[PDB]
Amino acid sequence: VRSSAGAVRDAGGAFGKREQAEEERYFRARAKEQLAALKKHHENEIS
Amino acid sequence: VDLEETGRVLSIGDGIARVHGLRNVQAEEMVEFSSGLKGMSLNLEPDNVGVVVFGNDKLIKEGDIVKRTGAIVDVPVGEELLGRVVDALGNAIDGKGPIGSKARRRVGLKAPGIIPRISVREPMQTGIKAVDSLVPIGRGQRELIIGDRQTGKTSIAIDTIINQKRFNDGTDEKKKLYCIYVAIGQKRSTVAQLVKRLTDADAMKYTIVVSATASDAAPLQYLAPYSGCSMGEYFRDNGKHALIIYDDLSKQAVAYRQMSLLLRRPPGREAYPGDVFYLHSRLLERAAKMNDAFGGGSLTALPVIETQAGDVSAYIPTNVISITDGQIFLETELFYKGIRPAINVGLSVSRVGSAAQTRAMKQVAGTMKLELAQYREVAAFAQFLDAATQQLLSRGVRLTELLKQGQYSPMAIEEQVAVIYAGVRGYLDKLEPSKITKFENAFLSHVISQHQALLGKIRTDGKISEESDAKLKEIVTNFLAGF
Amino acid sequence: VSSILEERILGADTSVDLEETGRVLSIGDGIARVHGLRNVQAEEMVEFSSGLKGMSLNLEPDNVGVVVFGNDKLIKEGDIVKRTGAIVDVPVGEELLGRVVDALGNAIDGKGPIGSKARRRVGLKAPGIIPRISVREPMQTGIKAVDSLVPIGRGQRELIIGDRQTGKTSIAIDTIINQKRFNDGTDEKKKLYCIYVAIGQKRSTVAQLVKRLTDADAMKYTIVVSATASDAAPLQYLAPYSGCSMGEYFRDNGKHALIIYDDLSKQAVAYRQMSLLLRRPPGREAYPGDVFYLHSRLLERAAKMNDAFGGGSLTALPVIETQAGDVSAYIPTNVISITDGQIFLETELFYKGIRPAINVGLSVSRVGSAAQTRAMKQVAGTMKLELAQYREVAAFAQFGSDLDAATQQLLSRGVRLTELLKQGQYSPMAIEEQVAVIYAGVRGYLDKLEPSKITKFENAFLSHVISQHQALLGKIRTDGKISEESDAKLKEIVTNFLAGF
Amino acid sequence: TTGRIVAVIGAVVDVQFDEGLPPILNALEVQGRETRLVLEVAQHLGESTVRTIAMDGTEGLVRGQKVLDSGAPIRIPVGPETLGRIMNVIGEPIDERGPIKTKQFAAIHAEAPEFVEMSVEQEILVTGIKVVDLLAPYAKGGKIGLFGGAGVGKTVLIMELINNVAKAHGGYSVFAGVGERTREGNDLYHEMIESGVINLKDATSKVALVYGQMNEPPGARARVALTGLTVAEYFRDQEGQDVLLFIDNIFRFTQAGSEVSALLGRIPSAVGYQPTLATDMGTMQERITTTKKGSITSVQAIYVPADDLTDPAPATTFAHLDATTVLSRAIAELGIYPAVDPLDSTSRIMDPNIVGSEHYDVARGVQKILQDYKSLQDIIAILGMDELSEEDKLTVSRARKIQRFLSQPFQVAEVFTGHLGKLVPLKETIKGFQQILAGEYDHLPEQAFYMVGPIEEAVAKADKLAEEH
Repeated sequence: VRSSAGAVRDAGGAFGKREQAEEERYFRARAKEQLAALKKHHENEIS
Repeated sequence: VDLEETGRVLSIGDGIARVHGLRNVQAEEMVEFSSGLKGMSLNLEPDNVGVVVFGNDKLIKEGDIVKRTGAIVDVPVGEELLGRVVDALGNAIDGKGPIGSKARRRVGLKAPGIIPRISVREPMQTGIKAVDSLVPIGRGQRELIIGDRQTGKTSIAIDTIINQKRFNDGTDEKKKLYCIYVAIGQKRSTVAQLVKRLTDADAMKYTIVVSATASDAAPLQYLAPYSGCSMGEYFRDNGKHALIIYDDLSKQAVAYRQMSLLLRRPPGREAYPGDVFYLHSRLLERAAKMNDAFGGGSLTALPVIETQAGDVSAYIPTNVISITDGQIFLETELFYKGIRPAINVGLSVSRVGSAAQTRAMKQVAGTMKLELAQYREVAAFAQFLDAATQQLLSRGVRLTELLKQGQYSPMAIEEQVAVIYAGVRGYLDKLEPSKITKFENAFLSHVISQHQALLGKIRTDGKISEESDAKLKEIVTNFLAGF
Repeated sequence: VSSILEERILGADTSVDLEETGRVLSIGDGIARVHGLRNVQAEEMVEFSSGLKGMSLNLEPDNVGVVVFGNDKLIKEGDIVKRTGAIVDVPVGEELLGRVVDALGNAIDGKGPIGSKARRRVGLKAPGIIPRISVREPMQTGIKAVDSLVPIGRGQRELIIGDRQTGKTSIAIDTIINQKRFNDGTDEKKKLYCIYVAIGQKRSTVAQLVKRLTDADAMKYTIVVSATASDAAPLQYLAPYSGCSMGEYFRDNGKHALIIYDDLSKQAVAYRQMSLLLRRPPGREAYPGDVFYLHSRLLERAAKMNDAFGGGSLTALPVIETQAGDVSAYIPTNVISITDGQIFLETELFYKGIRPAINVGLSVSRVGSAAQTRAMKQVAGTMKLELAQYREVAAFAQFGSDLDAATQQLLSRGVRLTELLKQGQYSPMAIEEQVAVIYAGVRGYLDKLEPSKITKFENAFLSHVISQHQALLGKIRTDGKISEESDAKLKEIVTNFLAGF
Repeated sequence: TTGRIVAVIGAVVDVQFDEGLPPILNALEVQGRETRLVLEVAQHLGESTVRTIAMDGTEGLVRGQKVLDSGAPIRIPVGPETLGRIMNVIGEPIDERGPIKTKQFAAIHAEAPEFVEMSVEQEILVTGIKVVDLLAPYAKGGKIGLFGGAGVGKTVLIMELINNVAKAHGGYSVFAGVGERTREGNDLYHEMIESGVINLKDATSKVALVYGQMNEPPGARARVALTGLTVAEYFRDQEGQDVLLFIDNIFRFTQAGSEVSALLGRIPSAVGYQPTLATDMGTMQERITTTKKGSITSVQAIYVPADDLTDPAPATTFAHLDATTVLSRAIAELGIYPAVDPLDSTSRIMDPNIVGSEHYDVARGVQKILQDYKSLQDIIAILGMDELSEEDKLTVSRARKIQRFLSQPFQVAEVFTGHLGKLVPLKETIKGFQQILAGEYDHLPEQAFYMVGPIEEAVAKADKLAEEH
């Protein structure tokens, strides 16, 4: 009897979905700031 | 004695009769016992015939005389069955008199081949906002309905059967959809209540109800779905659309398992015979959509399975999930957290899906799919916001509250489009999450009262014209401010 | 041609004989029920009239249940079955080396016929308790992880267990290829005559395999039996014993052999089919009650004869496949309690980049210190202790910082050793090169070198040692120990090289 | 000869002969049947009896019906006259277009090529699918399997492989649907007619079809596989061509065997499957290998009951494939279509000697990063992403980018997603994944890589997403 790696997501329990939740915060916020920065960049390049 | 056309029972017991004789009896042919009963010669052994008695065998004794009828099992079909409750054989049990049909039809018949069928194109309006929008159903499509006990499966079926009253009272005939409801393994009380609630909606004038309740001998439960499917194939062949709702199918598998373990056939997995696949496939593959050289009929099938403890990976649930063209996963967790009907989206696919829908509803459902998908990605946050994430959570809550629906109150497709368009266009994101319901309800009446012209325009043209969109937006805003 | 056809016709055996006989009562699913054959020995080879074979496996009181060695399409109720009187036997010798034979020792390679002289049974008994002598010599597999942490002596059963596509056949074939250096050299006390039994594989896989072996010119000392997926159940149930008898010939002829069963979980399935069709009572997972006797009487032929019976040997590396690390299933536990070890392979390790994906935590060898050379023993004792220490606290790895400098050292050593154990495919290394690399690894001559580069170092070091200091490696190899002079010389080479890079 | 039916149990008919018995696998024609009913002998019960599995419904069979022994196993038409013609398990047209006028009949029960005939060459095939071409390259003329449960995308993926490889492939092709929905039957038929691979006017068709869709009795689903396989075997050997052979599913074959095994009087094996599962699958899956006379590229859609890859059916089938692409539902519910699992997928030609150092190391970097991301998820589940390291968030972001980048809009999925089909030449997939792993796109958002073809489309999508921001 043993365990595996990357198994807190397969169970789909409470943690399996809270983990998706946490990751999705982090990367939604990062995507927002990255989109703003890319905008800023192209708008600056108009000059 | 004539052992070619007539045999004698050898050992009746527990429902199965061995019959010595009947040398000229066909397989799955219907023998009549001397006491009014009927059978079905299933096993043809070298010495005796294993027959299954369609009823209780109190009246069968060793020595009775079994005499074949000469014709493979068959059931009455026709327009004359509509609005009747019939037994699994075709014997009315509503006490309304003789059934009176002018045409029989075999039950163990063959599904239409590859050429007759044509792709699924028309919509089969279910009247449930959660199905017409996200998991649509087309005519000629088989759409499982799988969920634990008491999650609102027969509710989906009865909403579908009631909703077809809009079209069945109209002038058109390419929109009329007659319905058949096969009740396997239920109670007589439940079937009687179902018929009463159908009559209260005057939805029995175009429905049949094949009833093989719990008490009826196992063979009748095993044979009810085929009888219903044949009564529906009659309409399908003759260019009239149809529908059929097996409820449930797992009970047919149990009845077959009993009937096959009493014939001494060896068991398989979970004691089911090996064929419980070929039992359901043989049945469901009859739900076709014939092309225009074969009439253009159809037979939508809505098999209803019950998983044990939300176990979709059981034997029979996975035997049927791989036979049908989609799913409607009723979850018993969403059924308490508030969502009724408990349809679980994201897991509910419709392998035909979008092509079936109507353009008007497609316009809004396309956007609703994405909005709800994003919401469900970040709907896991009772645990704990950003501007966009907060907006997404709010919009998801609004749309979810819109999906909820009453019971036995199907709503026309134009009204569904109105409400969904209101929700997905941002004209709700300020209302209290728990207010939506009342708003929704009230909103209907208003648009039902004054703007029947706009709903009629959407319904007739089938799409939200730009003028239609403008008028709809004006109504939504003038009401929201008037809310 | 024609002129050759003349003697092809002449070179026949036209004679007839008075032979016993019984007639088939039934047939179907590959199981004839012959009636008659009153004097047929259990487990005997009968021949049907059409031309097939059969092994009269189930002597019932009234009929004998024979199992056909092929499609029974050619057999009919009524055919004649004539007994031969000879238990199943197969050819043996050194004529087979380089050939490909099927379960019954019939060349399926084209390439002419087998010119074997002496045959041998397949149901012999294993050598007793006195003939054997303790396992002492090592079998260099050429794989760092196998050859240092989980050693394999000659005369030892070493299960190679693991899930699907983790590299079990690759380990076996690296082992086969490594023996080339010995089998080209001089001494006859280090020549291993590998055998490879292919069960249940498809002929394309065995063809690719023999292609690999031929490329490395490793066929001149290998036999390749093959009962592939299409060959009826009896030929898969019976191939391992054909291989084991071909190897027993060497073992009792004072030679050293090595037999690789691949898989042994596709022989038990074939035996289950045979039994269930013969109607023998089933058991757990439907296997009969003999699915332990089956394997045990096979893997107990792998012995190491003493010096009075010749001094031969027969290793055995049964490859087993476990369904998602379910080591508790029936066959995995049946074959784990027969053998002297296990080389566990895992996919979490295979995709982390640790290839070969050996899981040193679960892999053990019950000979242990013995079955290693004194040099490899000196290196591997410290390596094994260091790796165990690293494993017991690797859980912290994702943090690393915020922790004591002692555990930081442990992680910085374990990571380096793990990276050193990584190996290529079909690139086995002589023991001296393994000792050199793992010496440079366990003595701290990499702790200051970033892990990502270790592999580079390894290769470079070998190129800088083989082409430069072959004398030192020969000194280590001829006497398998590190004399203080050799130790210091290794230290100097490691230090100066690392400085020069 | 001529025997009589003595018993009819389910879909198994026992026939008693007074003349010489017919050998096993022969075909028997039951007389007096409006539709040709063909039984196959499968046993000799002793006492001049045989037991036979019926290829059509046994309704109406009467104990004592006379049965004619054909003489040879089920024989079906073959040749270039079966191109664009749908066929039954017994090779009789079901497209209502008249008999199949051929010159050669072939018997479905043949033997596998011997070891001396095997071809040991292998070279990559370009399917124009990112994940498949990268992590599991398909050998040309090598058996290929598409595992995965229900509703993950097996049929859509085979539709894509037909759309891409079929037309762009010179030699003929065959599609042998075994026990799958009859709707998909005419969906494929009409799609192929539209593509023009099947023409109902000229003899320019390229694809033969065989159909044992799941409304047929179990006896006729265990053999339609052999019918399609026979047609393709003829196109390989006699026509000296190269062939594509699509099968879907090839698990309904073992299931259809399991359905009738019990009635044949056999103890049931592990999970209710017939005792003879492995060898019945071996005698079929070893008539599909490429040989020295011709080449067959076989793509088989293998069901997996309840997404359990340990089940005996897929567990056995794993040994009969070169490339196995294991579609996963865990990845299909993230919207990453095709649902392929980048870690379960495997191929035999993923060795640097056959794809080169660049491709091999790009693939292994992708796998390493995905596995490391899986390892981190366990921690992110407790910590939350903020408390992570600073070098890790990089790896999680890269893994998410790669995971989204492996999706792709298929040409047949234009009706599901509303997107436009994309193809990606192998070199471009390698370029894109090299760049992502190296960090050259570490500034772009993740949703820039969702459902895009070559990486340049990723940068264009990043722009168009940042504009509307």
